[PDB]
Amino acid sequence: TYHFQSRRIDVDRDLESVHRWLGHPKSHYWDMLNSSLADVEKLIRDAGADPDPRFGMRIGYFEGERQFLFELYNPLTSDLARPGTGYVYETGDIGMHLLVSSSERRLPGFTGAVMLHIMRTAFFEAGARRVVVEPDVRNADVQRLNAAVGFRVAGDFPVPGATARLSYCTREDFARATDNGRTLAG
Repeated sequence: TYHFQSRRIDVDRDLESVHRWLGHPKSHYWDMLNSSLADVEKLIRDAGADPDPRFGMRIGYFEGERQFLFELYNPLTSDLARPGTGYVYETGDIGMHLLVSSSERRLPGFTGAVMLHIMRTAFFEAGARRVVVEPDVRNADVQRLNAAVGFRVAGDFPVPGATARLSYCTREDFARATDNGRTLAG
């Protein structure tokens, strides 16, 4: 079964992989399908530029191989903080994005194990009191993955080009829904 570890991203040696993953059609909601290496370097460097070290991109591993990327980001420098979205910032909020690798050979329950690892990392390594996400309303896969670990939908908000669905996962809801990060809801 999957058991993951993660480390901080290292642009000098993860760039080729991340750029490749962002080019796979399954990654299309990242909106980087035609990006250059420079574009992806900027993406990674910007994600690492917050003053607080808890934020940044991480790479997940299993059996010595890269499996996914995740970003724990500062809500105050994201679309969430645009005036009028309805987001109510709380100290300890951390935003999250996930990018799976372009490999298509997976054992059962891959994304559930990925999401449990990310959420445990956010709450127990990065100190989050709540994880905040804002996927496109059309990204049904992510909505199901969110619900599986205890996210509750707060509402939808417009961005230029699309509509985002704002969801929250408090540390308490995660603990109850997943038995402390062990299993998926229900």
